[PDB]
Amino acid sequence: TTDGVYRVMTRLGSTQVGVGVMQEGVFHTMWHVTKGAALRSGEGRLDPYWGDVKQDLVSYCGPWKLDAAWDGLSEVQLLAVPPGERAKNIQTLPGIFKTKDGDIGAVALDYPAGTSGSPILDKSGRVIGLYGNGVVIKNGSYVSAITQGKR
Amino acid sequence: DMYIERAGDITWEKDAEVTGNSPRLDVALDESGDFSLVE
Repeated sequence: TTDGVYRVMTRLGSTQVGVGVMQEGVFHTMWHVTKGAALRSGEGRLDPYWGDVKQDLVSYCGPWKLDAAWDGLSEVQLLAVPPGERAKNIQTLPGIFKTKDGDIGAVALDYPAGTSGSPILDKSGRVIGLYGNGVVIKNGSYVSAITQGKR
Repeated sequence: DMYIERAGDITWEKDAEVTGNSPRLDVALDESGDFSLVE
């Protein structure tokens, strides 16, 4: 229940498949992390509530809550939670995915795949999007969209 | 078989590690949520 950033693990041996954000009692991650499976949280069960494969996003126990957006000018911080590593903030200035439907911030940071769903933050600490859906530009130079949903 | 574990607060960290380029790229997004470069 409590606000924060969370590892998404699967069970022999336990593996970290992703990361998500708990906020206002809703758990937010990317679709390709969970494929909409139910998540266990202590004794409780979080059930998928909204999902969209095209946005690659899913929310549990309620509608998507994160609504902040990149201002197009300022540095941001990826709150990376890599498997086996404590959460760490990586500051960067986003580049830009230019699409027919407008510009989307993008971060040229390459962390292990179990870090998908890690929140990207603005200077007030508001989650402006999730990390881990993107493109490669030339030889594994991965660039992640700052993927944000609609509240 | 999927479960979650708390990893931290959602906080900006003053004076964090700073890295990464800021490329500007033309991209298309298909129905499967796949980004691809366009020219």
